[PDB]
Amino acid sequence: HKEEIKQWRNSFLFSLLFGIPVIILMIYMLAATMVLDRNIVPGLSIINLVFFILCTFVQTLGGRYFYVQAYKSLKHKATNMDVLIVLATTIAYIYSVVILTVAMVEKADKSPETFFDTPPMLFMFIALGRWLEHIAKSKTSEALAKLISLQATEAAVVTFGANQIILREEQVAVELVQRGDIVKVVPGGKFPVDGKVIEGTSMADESLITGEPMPVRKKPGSMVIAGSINAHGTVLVEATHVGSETTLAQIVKLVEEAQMSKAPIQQLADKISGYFVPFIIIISVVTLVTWIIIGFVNFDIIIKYFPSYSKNISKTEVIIRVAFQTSITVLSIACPCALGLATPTAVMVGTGVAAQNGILIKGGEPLEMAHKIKAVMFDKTGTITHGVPKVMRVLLLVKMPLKRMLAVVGTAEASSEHPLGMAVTKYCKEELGTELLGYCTDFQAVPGCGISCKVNNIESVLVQHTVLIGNREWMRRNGLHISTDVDEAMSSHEMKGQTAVLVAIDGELCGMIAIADTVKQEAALAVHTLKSMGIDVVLITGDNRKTAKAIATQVGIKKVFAEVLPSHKVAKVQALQSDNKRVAMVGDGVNDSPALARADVGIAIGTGTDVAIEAADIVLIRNDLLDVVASIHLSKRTVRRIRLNFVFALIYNLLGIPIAAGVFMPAGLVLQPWMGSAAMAASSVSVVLSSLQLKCYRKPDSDRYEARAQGHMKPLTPSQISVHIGMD
Ligand code: ALF
Ligand SMILES: [Mg+2]
Repeated sequence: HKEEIKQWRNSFLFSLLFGIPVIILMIYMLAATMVLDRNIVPGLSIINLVFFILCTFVQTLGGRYFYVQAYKSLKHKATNMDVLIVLATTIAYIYSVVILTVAMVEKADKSPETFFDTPPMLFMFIALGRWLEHIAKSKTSEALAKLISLQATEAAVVTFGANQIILREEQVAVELVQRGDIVKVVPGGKFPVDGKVIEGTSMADESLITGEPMPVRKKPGSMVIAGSINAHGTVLVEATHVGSETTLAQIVKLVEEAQMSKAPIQQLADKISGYFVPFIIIISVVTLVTWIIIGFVNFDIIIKYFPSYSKNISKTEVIIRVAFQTSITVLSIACPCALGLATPTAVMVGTGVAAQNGILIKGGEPLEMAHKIKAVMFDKTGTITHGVPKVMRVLLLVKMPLKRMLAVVGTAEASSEHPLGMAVTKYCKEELGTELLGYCTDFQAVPGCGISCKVNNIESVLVQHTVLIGNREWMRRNGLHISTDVDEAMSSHEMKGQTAVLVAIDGELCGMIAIADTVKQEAALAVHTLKSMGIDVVLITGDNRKTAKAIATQVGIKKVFAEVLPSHKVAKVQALQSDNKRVAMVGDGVNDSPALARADVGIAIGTGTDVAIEAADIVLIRNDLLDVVASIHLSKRTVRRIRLNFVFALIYNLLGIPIAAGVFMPAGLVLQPWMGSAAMAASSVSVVLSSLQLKCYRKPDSDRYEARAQGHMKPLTPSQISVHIGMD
């Protein structure tokens, strides 16, 4: 892609260098120049020779890549802008050279009129437009490198066995590791290869596949996923899949396949030129033939509207030459130069607006593509709901203040590393003055079982004796019975997908605390607005079906897909696309990266993983869900403006075609030399300024979206929503 930009820039610069003198010379000639009209030889004038040299240099240098691209397009059996420019400029230059040569041969008193100015202007403007287009198209795709970065570079190979014979611990590159070997994973170290845990117990973070941050208990006989983050101890892994067979390698393969699947999109300029080229050829040929017929039938019109009859040449020569001149004048006038600037400029401007609005759009494709979206897929964790777990409700199970118990639990749970424990501690701190945690505290934890602590610093809490935190099994083994009402409340909490834990003091049940992810404030409104616009909303997630169903009910999404693996997301996106719907994937995780790449438009939350940002084409820096709606609206406006730009690129030149062909000659209007330049000034500017107008866009207020949905919005019922587990 770099070569295209470099060569287009070189062509544009050469066209500038060898055409700016051409344009300035023609402007000076139009303004008034006797010396310029002076002839070295009767056929050729000084001005004509200068124009010939300059245009020859421009076409030889500026037009080289134009010629190559036109030939390549012809190989594809397609007529595009390059073919139009090459054909028209070559015809004009050949005709100018031929007329100059024949005038020199005939030693005519006055040099003929030449069209040497046309090729330089067309080349300059078209090269500028295509260069801007290629600047816009260029994008950086580092998702593959980010995925490779996840994989562990080195692994700890073990020798002999883990029971009673062990000799050495050595370090081997991950690639050299082979199946059947036993490796060691230290706490906080990456999992090198897929395998089974042997003689080790720990906790592994597996956000690569499932996407959630909740730690996963790993015990002997369990399976580990390469790239998962180990902690809580040292583990030994017996390899089962290595290298490409690893799940991370499969995700990389899916991402690269999705990236390669995307095909180039034909620009509207090429589509317009495809029709224009036959049209321009047809009108030129019609003008030539009709002018020849007019000259032959009467020949009085030719004399009246042209001075070439004064020449000593034969009348047939006069009519043929004037017909050719008029046809080629129509050909020159018809060609639009501003066409290349129609789509690119606006695109860039739109991108800038997005940058001002907190939406980072990479390339021009997302802006041209978002308005066609008919379905949007939302991830659950991070996208629809905050990833961090937060406390929802605390209940009291002799009658001591709730804030005191919360402070006591926070002191007991201060050293807890589990996300739920730290969430409980932060909630307690927020509720309390939280000037400082209790100095005196004794802590003991049995993993997956519960925590027992001794706190004798309740005086510190009051200024601002045993604590036990546990689940059902903790109470059952300790002998504490569970009441029917507390059991029902805990079961209701479990049904909603919110984890509940119980606090007891001095062997007596005291309270219960529930923790769950909180749906974003704008999630419900964004979903409702998307549904109102006619875009289907699908909630696809790898989290447990209960929590996914609860979140969908909260945010009012009818279709729920739970326990979805990364490949299943891509499969769903592919199916939706095959349904002729255009799918936008909103994800902020590694598992979502292949879906984002395959999805027509990938929107990545600003706080998402780096790979998710790289794979996605649109990034929400302001991490606001409603922006997804706004991103659509902007796209709409952009495309509309683009279409309008094309009108400004064509209308003026079209108005010239009737004049160039002599339609208005009886009225007394004939094409003038300045017109050919003037339209180009009128068209190109009329395009660029129009694109600049896109800067006036302002985001609609969220209050407007809520007002449009003030009464239409209504919460869903749990029974209505449907839940699907996996692709099968
Ligand atoms: F946050 Al997910 F699958 F639930 F990427
Ligand atoms: Mg996520």
